[PDB]
Amino acid sequence: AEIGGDHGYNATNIAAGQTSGAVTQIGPAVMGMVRRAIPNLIAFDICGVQP
Amino acid sequence: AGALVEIAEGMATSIAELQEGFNGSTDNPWNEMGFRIDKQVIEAKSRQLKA
Amino acid sequence: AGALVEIAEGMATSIAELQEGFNGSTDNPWNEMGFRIDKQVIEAKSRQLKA
Repeated sequence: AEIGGDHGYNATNIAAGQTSGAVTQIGPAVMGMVRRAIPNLIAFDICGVQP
Repeated sequence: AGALVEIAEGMATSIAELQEGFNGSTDNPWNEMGFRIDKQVIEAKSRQLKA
Repeated sequence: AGALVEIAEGMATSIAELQEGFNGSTDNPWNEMGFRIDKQVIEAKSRQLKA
């Protein structure tokens, strides 16, 4: 009875490919990377520049 | 008040792969479904006149 | 109430030109920024029914 098993739902177990069953999977795939958006500016039409 | 919130989540794979007697386990039955099928009987009532 | 206002000003040139040990100065470090890059791992929870 070769049980498939699963990760203990621990984050380290998932990230390391650990599995309580027989096989240990390679990696936790890649669903993408999020980056925080740069906040927008207010422009300089409210204050004179005068370089 | 938000003290008692409403949730919904699935089953861990370690508990779902072996369901109702796999790999020697027990006391973990499935959840089953079905249909009842109940009937209603009507009666034809009469209605008449004379001239 | 206007008692405590919010302001923001730049750094004086005499302090900015000599930063991080210039002209014999000390204990005037620059301010530095970095990126963290941390990951989240999710797990596929199962679900099953019987008839």
